[PDB]
Amino acid sequence: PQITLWKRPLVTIRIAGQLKEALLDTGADDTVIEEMNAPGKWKPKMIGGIGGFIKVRQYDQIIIEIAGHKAIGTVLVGPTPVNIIGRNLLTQIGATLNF
Amino acid sequence: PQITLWKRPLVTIRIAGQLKEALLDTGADDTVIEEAPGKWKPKMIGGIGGFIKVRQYDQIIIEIAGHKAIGTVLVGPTPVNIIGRNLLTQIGATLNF
Ligand SMILES: CC(C)CN(C[C@@H](O)[C@H](Cc1ccccc1)NC(=O)O[C@H]1CO[C@H]2OCC[C@H]21)S(=O)(=O)c1ccc(N)cc1
Repeated sequence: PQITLWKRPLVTIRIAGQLKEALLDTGADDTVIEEMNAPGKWKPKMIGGIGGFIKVRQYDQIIIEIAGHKAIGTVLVGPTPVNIIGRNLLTQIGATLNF
Repeated sequence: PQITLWKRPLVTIRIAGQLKEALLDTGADDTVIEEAPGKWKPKMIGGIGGFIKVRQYDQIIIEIAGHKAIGTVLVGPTPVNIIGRNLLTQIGATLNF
């Protein structure tokens, strides 16, 4: 798809069988999701955003379908204003900015 | 141009002759930069880690990667300068995959 930016670039993702809405976020290095049902082991991590730092659970090697395209990578689970798909997974699905 | 996302999508911007680097950010509703005169309205914007207080300037002419845009620029303690959707739309930016 070609996604214009008059509205928030929100898409449906599928992550461990669950459907969620997430924001395609070119300003995000990392992918941050509010909650997820992955059975794997995880590691505690901290990340900073515009407002300060948060604690997240780092899951590696998570399978996620982003608007039909498969990605397999790191997902951070913690408090975000909205689920964000960052560059670590945008690169995988072949996303570029074009103007 | 086409900008891949292997690295942070940073471009040069220019305000009133003043050069800065800024992130082309589809996740940001509005453009926010760290640096002053003119009329401005108080605003708060939030993301990971909470909210920051910013000054809202309207109808600012900015040049983004060589393309002129006119619109809202927020000014405040953002850790990175951010070109948001309000101005990305004006330079005809899309996300493609
Ligand atoms: C979280 C989004 C819904 C909104 N953010 C835009 C976002 O692209 C920021 C933009 C950003 C970029 C760098 C530093 C702070 C904010 N990225 C971000 O928080 O990414 C985090 C996840 O990956 C990490 O990589 C960078 C920070 C971490 S935001 O910066 O808070 C923001 C919110 C409102 C406006 N108007 C402008 C910006």
